[PDB]
Amino acid sequence: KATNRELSYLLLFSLLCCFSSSLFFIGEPQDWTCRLRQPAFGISFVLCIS
Amino acid sequence: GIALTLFAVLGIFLTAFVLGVFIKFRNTPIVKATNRELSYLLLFSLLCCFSSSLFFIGEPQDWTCRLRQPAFGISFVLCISCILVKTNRVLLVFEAKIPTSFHRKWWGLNLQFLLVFLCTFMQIVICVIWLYTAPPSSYRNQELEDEIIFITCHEGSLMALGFLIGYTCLLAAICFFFAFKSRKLPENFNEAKFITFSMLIFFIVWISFIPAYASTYGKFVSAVEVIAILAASFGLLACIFFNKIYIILFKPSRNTIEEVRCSTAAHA
Amino acid sequence: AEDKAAVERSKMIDRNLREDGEKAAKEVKLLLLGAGESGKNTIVK
Amino acid sequence: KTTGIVETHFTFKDLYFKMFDVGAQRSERKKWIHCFEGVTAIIFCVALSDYDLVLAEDEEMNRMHASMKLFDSICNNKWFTETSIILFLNKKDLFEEKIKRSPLTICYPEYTGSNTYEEAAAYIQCQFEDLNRRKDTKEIYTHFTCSTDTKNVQFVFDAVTDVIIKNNLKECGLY
Amino acid sequence: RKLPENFNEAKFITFSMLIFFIVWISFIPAYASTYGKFVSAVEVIAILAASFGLLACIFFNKIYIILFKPSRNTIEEVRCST
Ligand SMILES: CCCCCCCC/C=C\CCCCCCCC(=O)OC[C@@H](COP(=O)(O)OCC[N+](C)(C)C)OC(=O)CCCCCCC/C=C/CCCCCCCC
Ligand SMILES: CCCCCCCC/C=C\CCCCCCCC(=O)O[C@H](COC(=O)CCCCCCC/C=C/CCCCCCCC)COP(=O)(O)OCC[N+](C)(C)C
Ligand SMILES: CC(C)CCC[C@@H](C)[C@H]1CC[C@H]2[C@@H]3CC=C4C[C@@H](O)CC[C@]4(C)[C@H]3CC[C@]12C
Ligand SMILES: N[C@@H](Cc1c[nH]c2ccccc12)C(=O)O
Repeated sequence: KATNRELSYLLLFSLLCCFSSSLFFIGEPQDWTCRLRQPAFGISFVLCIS
Repeated sequence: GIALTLFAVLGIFLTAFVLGVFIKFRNTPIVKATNRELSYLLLFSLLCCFSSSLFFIGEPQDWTCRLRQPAFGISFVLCISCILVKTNRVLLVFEAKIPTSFHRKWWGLNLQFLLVFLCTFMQIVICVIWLYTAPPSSYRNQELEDEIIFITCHEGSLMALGFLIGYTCLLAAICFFFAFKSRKLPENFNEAKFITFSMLIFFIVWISFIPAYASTYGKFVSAVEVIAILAASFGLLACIFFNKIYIILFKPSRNTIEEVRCSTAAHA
Repeated sequence: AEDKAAVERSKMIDRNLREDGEKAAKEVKLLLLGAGESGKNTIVK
Repeated sequence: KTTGIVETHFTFKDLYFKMFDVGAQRSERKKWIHCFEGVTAIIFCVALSDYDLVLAEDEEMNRMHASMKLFDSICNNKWFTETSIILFLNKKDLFEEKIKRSPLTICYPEYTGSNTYEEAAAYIQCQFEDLNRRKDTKEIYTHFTCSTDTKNVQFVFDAVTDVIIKNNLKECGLY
Repeated sequence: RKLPENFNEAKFITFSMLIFFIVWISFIPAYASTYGKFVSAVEVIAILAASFGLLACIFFNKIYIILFKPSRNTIEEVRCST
């Protein structure tokens, strides 16, 4: 409770998204995959650092 | 290659400069708090490590393919062993609150050099055994590109190369545990925030260059190796020395006995 | 004969001398100075 | 029964201490002063209440000046070059009581300032600690005695531990 | 970094950001050198290293004080306030 109890939850969720984003790179490249690789990582990481 | 040669020369110059400062201010309490003899040995090993990267540039003759790796391996193992022995001895001195001890000969100055030698003997014996049995040699590959010929060296042993890397990585790992144990030492005797960072710099550069070694072939592999070696050496040098060199040359008021007495007293 | 007895006695003396010295080496020695009526008594108590 | 050196023994936190009291010798100090070389620390006691007491009973000698002279003689001996001194300024209650009746200016021509315990203690201490000149090798620890609690033993224990640690570091050559 | 408030949080965040910078400068040379199927891998290693860094530096210590380690020792508000 000394730390902010909501920013911590948001940061943990963002870190989970950042971890899960790397799974899309492994795998045979497809049109929808390559369009969704970079933006997911970028958004998740910016959400964490912010 | 000119850029790499210039960077190696600059690294040698900066390595010499630090040694020149330590010799001019040997009596000062700050310089004496750090093990001076082990510092000189570490600096000499660092000079050797920086100079060992010049064997990767030029036409790969047979007399170079045998000295490209072992020189760097031994040079880096020397630095790691020096750091390890330098930290374990300060810990032994501080823990001995007891008036008397049996570890009097254990902290003796001569024993330190013997321990540094023991930690490099294993690297020396794998190298000699590797060179005697299956030495490296130069070969020309025309298969990769039908039109161009490449000149490279084939090691002849891949198990031997693996053992050197494994031993070096194992020693780097122990440098973490001894760094961790030393966090509670007083100021002027505590260095735990630089050893870990230097080890982490080394691990990240080498782990990052795994894809390239496995896929790329040609002149690029040697450039990657040179860059990795140079970056690791520079990181180790900077983290270990540039803080103390700055306190000694700039802000010289700290290099006084009263400061070190006040520092050691904080322990009690 | 007599040499053997002397050697045994010397070795028994030497062993006792070594251990007692090691035991003493583990003590801290302090000298208590002070002109009289300086409160030495209070510290001793 | 016997006179001479008196030995007291005690154990504090697994450390065995030995204390020798030499106040009963009443002879030339130089002859027996080279026998005590090799001790770890020297415990020294001074009473603050002697500032306004002519304990000596000689107009020329005031007890404070005599204590300062003895401390100067002991500290700068050739033998005790590397032995630390644990200085105990004692009797801070009566001294604090009498400061306002007779200020500290009686002992020293220089003014201590404020005629109160903190300032007076600082002036007497600084004047005692400035007597030493081998500042490179030896140091002085000062504690104002507290009767009720056990601060007296703990201070000695910590000082001895610090002296031992600094002695080992110097021998390794690090310090 | 000097401030000791909240379990040395400033020191921890500073240490975490340095790892990020080191990881990404090392990425550029590796990317240009790799060609083929392994061009994709040089991206996953970097992402994983950075993510593992930030999370561990910021949370490992508080988790120990909270659970699987002494509780009621420095848990008190007194410790968090200072
Ligand atoms: C590009 C691909 C690379 C992949 C690898 C990257 C992974 C991410 C890296 C790390 C995660 C953890 C980061 C560790 C940072 C340590 C923080 C630090 O620096 O704090 C310094 C000191 C304490 O601070 P102080 O002394 O100044 O004050 C204390 C004074 N007092 C005691 C009075 C209060 O903390 C200490 O003790 C230091 C204790 C040692 C820290 C252990 C870290 C071990 C990391 C190993 C990585 C190995 C790679 C794995 C290979 C597998 C590949 C498949
Ligand atoms: C501690 C770390 C120590 C390391 C030192 C770090 C500083 C090094 C500085 C410069 C490195 C040398 C310059 C390389 C030029 C030659 C490239 C080459 O030659 O590529 C040649 C052609 O160009 C290229 O394709 C493109 C050039 C590469 C651009 C890099 C793109 C990624 C970007 C990072 C930019 C963002 C910056 C943000 C700052 C981050 C810091 C925290 C062919 O090459 P290829 O056919 O063999 O493979 C090619 C494999 N493909 C195609 C996958 C590259
Ligand atoms: C297992 C490794 C590879 C990943 C986990 C990293 C852990 C072990 C490392 C990273 C940062 C380190 C912390 C860095 C700083 C401190 C403050 C110090 O006063 C106590 C140790 C402590 C709390 C360290 C404990 C160990 C630690 C948390
Ligand atoms: N070619 C080696 C480079 C190297 C030489 N000596 C080393 C010592 C330690 C680690 C790596 C090396 C490698 O596979 O990385």
